[PDB]
Amino acid sequence: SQKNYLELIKKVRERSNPDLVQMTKMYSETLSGSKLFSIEYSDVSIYIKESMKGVAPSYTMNSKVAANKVEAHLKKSHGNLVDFERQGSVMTNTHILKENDVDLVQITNKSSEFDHKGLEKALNNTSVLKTEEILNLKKHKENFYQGNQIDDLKYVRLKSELVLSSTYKTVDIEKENSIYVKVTEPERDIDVVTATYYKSVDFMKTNDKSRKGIQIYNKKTGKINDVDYPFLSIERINVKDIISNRRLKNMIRFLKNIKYDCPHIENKGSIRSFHINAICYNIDVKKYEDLHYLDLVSILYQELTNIISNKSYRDNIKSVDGCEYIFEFDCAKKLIEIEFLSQELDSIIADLHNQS
Repeated sequence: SQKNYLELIKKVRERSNPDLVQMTKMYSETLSGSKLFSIEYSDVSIYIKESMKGVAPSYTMNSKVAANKVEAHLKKSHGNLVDFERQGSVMTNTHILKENDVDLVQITNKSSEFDHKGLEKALNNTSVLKTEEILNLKKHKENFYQGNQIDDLKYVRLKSELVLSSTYKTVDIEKENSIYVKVTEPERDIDVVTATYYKSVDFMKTNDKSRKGIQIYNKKTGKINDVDYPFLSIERINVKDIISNRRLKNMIRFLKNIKYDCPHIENKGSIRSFHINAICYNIDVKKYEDLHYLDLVSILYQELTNIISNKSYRDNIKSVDGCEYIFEFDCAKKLIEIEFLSQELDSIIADLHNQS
């Protein structure tokens, strides 16, 4: 191919590790070897490695420390009304830009939204339920607001604007769905999201904390957004990375880097981080958990090729949180981006073959 891997390495470095701090080597680097291909310090291999390893740890740590400092102020102000959590790709370390940050989420915890009809339906259909699920559902029904949910969200949003503006020099309070805080030690910009919980039937069956949803408050409309399950994506990616022998996240970061550097794909196009996560998460771990990192490029190429060629297969791939089919809408536009990504992987594989 005509790819310039020296230029690509410089680009990944500027985004990920400009000071060239020591990064932990992937274990297959020192313990394994490629079945398909000195190749490991070829330029193409170095590009693959640095694209897989992601952002230097100080940036990620600084983001989380900055968000912890913000949390302490909001908790002193009105911690009695909210729980604090985090969301974003930084929470799975699958971001690829050193400037990406965790978001801080504050969730009103006095009242919750929930699936009323679904709870009733589930409790009235006990023949399919495990006994522990019946008991969990029954307790949610038995324990089921004196105040005003929306008024509490508006209150927490405005109270947070006041506390943060009195604490930090630079705070953007004009965005609909978050407050943007410039923390100065460490110097990071943190978005503060205000939400309430949403309890799905699957949450109420299990009490798995990661299955709890949020509905984010929009300050401009005065309404709550549709439910999101950020903690479920985080938990499932982190768990499957462990099951995959610590390879899944390397595949996610690699594909995100390839997309970012591909001139044929818009940065904010039809395939986003959510879709890359879902495509990688859907790969059967047995196909790749023992492969050397270079052989993962071929696994990814095969998966994208199968998505392009096999309609029933692509039509049944779900998001990590299980709530959407990722090719149900805008399928043909998404496939253009998948096709350009597969062409980049084909070139990379060809260039590895030529180095060997």
